Parts: sequence; C-alpha cells; structure tokens
Amino acid sequence: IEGGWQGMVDGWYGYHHSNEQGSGYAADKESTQKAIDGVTNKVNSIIDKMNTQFEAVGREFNNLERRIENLNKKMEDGFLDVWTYNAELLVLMENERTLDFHDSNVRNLYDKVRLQLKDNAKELGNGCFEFYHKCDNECMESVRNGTYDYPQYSEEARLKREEIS
Amino acid sequence: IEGGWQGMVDGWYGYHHSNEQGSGYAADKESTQKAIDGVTNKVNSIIDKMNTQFEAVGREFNNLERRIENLNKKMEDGFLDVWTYNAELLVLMENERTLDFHDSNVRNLYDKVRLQLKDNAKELGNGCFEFYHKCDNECMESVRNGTYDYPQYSEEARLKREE
Amino acid sequence: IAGFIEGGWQGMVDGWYGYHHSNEQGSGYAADKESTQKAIDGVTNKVNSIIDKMNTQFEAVGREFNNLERRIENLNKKMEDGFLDVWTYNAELLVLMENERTLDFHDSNVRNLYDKVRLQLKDNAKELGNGCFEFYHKCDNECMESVRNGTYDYPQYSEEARLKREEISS
Ligand SMILES: *[C@H]1O[C@H](CO)[C@@H](O[C@@H]2O[C@H](CO)[C@@H](O)[C@H](O)[C@H]2NC(C)=O)[C@H](O)[C@H]1NC(C)=O
Ligand SMILES: *[C@H]1O[C@H](CO)[C@@H](O)[C@H](O)[C@H]1NC(C)=O
Repeated sequence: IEGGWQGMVDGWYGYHHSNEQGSGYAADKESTQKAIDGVTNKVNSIIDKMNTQFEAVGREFNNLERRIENLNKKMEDGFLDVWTYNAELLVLMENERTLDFHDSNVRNLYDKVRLQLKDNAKELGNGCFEFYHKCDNECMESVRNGTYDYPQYSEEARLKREEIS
Repeated sequence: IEGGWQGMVDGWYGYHHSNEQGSGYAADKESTQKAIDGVTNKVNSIIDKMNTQFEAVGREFNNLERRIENLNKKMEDGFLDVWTYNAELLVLMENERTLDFHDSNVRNLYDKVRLQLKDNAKELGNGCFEFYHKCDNECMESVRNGTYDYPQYSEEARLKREE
Repeated sequence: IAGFIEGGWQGMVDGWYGYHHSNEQGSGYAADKESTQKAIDGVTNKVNSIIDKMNTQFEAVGREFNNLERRIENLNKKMEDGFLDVWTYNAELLVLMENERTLDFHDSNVRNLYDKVRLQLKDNAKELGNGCFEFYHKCDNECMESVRNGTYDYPQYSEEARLKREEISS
C-alpha cells in the first residue's frame, strides 16, 4: 500500500472502488473507531499515570552548607536524567508501536477482502484488487459487508481468467 | 478469528472440528507450551531483575533541621514518583505485548494449517477452513499431527467446487 | 535446501533477508537489498537512540561528611542506592524488551518477503510449507528475477502451469 487517501475524509482506514457506475471512497467505521479509541487511550494513560505531589524546590542553604547544597544538586540532576531518558525512550517506543498498529489494521482489512475474492479477482500487489467480473455498487458493498457471494460470480470470473489465452 | 473456546480446557491454542461423525476441541500442545514458557519468563524477568538493597527509611531530623528533612522528603517523593510511573507503564505496555503475542501465535497456528491443505480447503474468514472433501476423524488428526496427506484427497477436492 | 521456517542460510553471506533459487541453469542465493538495508538502518537507529538519549552532567560523587554527620551520609546513601536501583532495572528491562522487539522485527520482515512471493505465484507454484515454492512451469533466470522484482507475469505461464497441475493422478 503506497500511501494514504487525501480524498478519504470520513475515517482512518477504508476502501476505494471504481466501476462502470463511477468511483468513490468509503471508510470502514468499525476498525477506525477502535483505532481512534486505542490511540486516545494510549495518550491518556501516558498522561494520567503520572502522579505529582506538592513541593517547594528552592535553594535555601548558606555558604557554609555547600556540601548539603551539592547533595541536593546531585539529587535534582539525578531525577532530571531519569525522567528525561524514560520520557524520550517511552515516546520513541510507543511511536514505533502506534505506527505498526496502523500497519496491522490496514493489513487485516486487506486480508478480509482477499479471503472473499479468492480467484475472482487479481491481487495487483499495491493494496488493490482487479475484478475478473463486473462488480456493481451492490457487489462492492457486499465486499465491505463481508457478505460477498463468491459462487455467484465464479463462472463469469473463470471465463475472463482463461480468456487471456 | 473472533472469540475463545470455553469448551477447550487442555491448552491455550487449538482446534475445533465438525464432520459427519460429530464435533469437538483439541489443543495444540507444542505452541501452547512455548507460550506458557514465554509468559512465565516475562513475569519472572520483571520480578528477578529488581535488586533491593538494605536501607533504613526513618525520620531522624529535629525541629531546627527542617530544610534537611524537606530535602529527604523531595527525595522519597521523587523515587515514589519514578517507580510508580515506571511500574504502571511497564504493566500497561507488557500487557499489550502479551495479548498481541497470543494473537500472533494463533495466526502462526492458522498458517501451519493453511500451508498443509492448499486447494483442498476453502478459507473462511473466522479462522475456519471448509473442506472440499470428506475429512473424517483420522483425517482431522493428521491435520493436527502436521502430516496431512495432501495428494491423497487432492483429486476429490477439484470436484466439489464446480458442483 | 530448506526455507525460512527451518533455520537460516549459512550460504547467504550477501545480506540479511533474501532468496535461494534452483533451476536448469543452476542455483544460488540472492539477498533482497532493499529490506536488508532498511533493517540495518532501523537496528542501527535503535542502538543509537538508546545511547544518544542519555543526558549526563558533571558531578563529584565523593563522601565528605564527618563522624557526627552520619544521618546526612545515610541520606546520601539512600539516594545513591536509589538511583542505582532505578537505572539497573530500567537498563535491564529496556534491553530485554527491545531485544524481543528486534527479533520479532526480523521475523516480520521474512514473512513479508514470503507473502510478496506467494501473492504473485498463485496456483502457478506449490507452497511446499517450508518457505519454498515449487514451480509448475519452467522458471529461468529472467523469470526468477521478476519474482524478486515484483513484476512476475502470472498469465504468461498460467496455461503451462495448469497442464502440469493434473499429472500425479494421471
Ligand atoms: C450489505 O450489502 C449487500 C449487497 O449485496 C446488501 O444486500 C443487498 O441489498 C439490496 C438492497 O438493499 C437488495 O436488493 C438485496 O437483498 C441484496 N443484494 C443482493 C444481490 O443479494 C445488504 O443489505 C447490506 N447489508 C445490510 C446490513 O443491509
Ligand atoms: C497421527 O495421526 C494419524 C491419523 O491421521 C495417524 O495415522 C498417525 O499414526 C499419527 N502420526 C504418527 C507419526 O504416529
């Protein structure tokens, strides 16, 4: 799958079809909503799990108390280093996960289509299927539904498949 | 592949079949054991990698040493915040991974079956294969064994499709 | 000669992921250079971010409290021990976690390479079930290249493939 549909506005993952009647985009609302809910939950947990207490970070040691002030410096610097590393790596790690999540969702959508069409359509290798029969707007809907009737078009599909000969 | 078998008790991942003789569950013991070993290892590493040394957390500063007591408070609170966040996020993260691990294992089990019976089965979308030939209890066992004899049923298979 | 799902090619010195073919003209290994380079770049980036994101400042860790300042020395001990525990756990778990991810990454890349082939050679070749495809037609060195390219012309060999598909029976 090469890139994304700027023309598809209504969702995150979906379909594009073209036939004799015309062409258009249609979003898969189920998988889109699950993905939006998951990603929102990810961002929220990363925010909500932080538990911050009250504190008064202010330096109140005198010039004959510099060993204690240094002890405080080591501590403040220590926590800055811990949080910086953990925050940075958490972001890098969860970003990798989020992008793979989207990849995984598109693939599942592609396989749900593939397993219906079998040899009634040619996998073009770019996320698109070329049909071996005439697939109208009702036929296209059934492919999104998960109700595509394979035997109904299988004969017609078999003629055009060996018509290449 | 939607939903788990309450009827399948003997393992974690497995098979359900239905034929003329009846229907029933059977667990895949190889992939189940790998999954149990991995998950147990995950829990153990999360426990074992912690090293807690001895210490005496006790407050022993007087009423003219409150700046030092506050310094200790900032420290104790600091570590409580670090451990709380890391523990919480570690759990949430590894739980996501554990559930995807199971998903991944089921898919591998499904592919092992798919590659063993090419044109002999009709892939449905729910993790299920509809056979194009009559597959009895012996035939079903061989699919679990990993020694399903494809050529033996291959001819019969090409007939039910055009019926 | 096996496939991916029963070990690696010691004979493929070329790259990380790739192909092995055998036909009448001969046999050999061929690395997929695109996916190999992406994997090397990703893994190198992983190692570099894990190193580069660390931010270390100057400090003079030395114990300079006297024998009537042991409560303060203990406060320092709790702190030093605290950070040692935090870094140890995080470092250990980061390594274990990212190693799992790295190995699954490689697994995933090999599977993608296998599927790109499978979806081209539909019923023109037999999935042997060990990462290898047995062709039902004569596939020469140009034919093999096209399978790696992603340009394999299925209709061109489909008829020949259908003739041989019905032999074992009669
Ligand atoms: C999913 O789309 C399918 C497309 O086949 C719908 O079924 C068709 O509906 C049309 C008009 O609504 C009817 O003429 C037929 O009953 C169906 N067509 C065929 C060829 O059988 C189906 O209604 C859609 N899903 C839902 C839940 O409505
Ligand atoms: C596995 O089950 C089959 C039944 O199809 C049986 O014939 C065979 O003996 C079993 N395999 C082995 C190696 O014993």
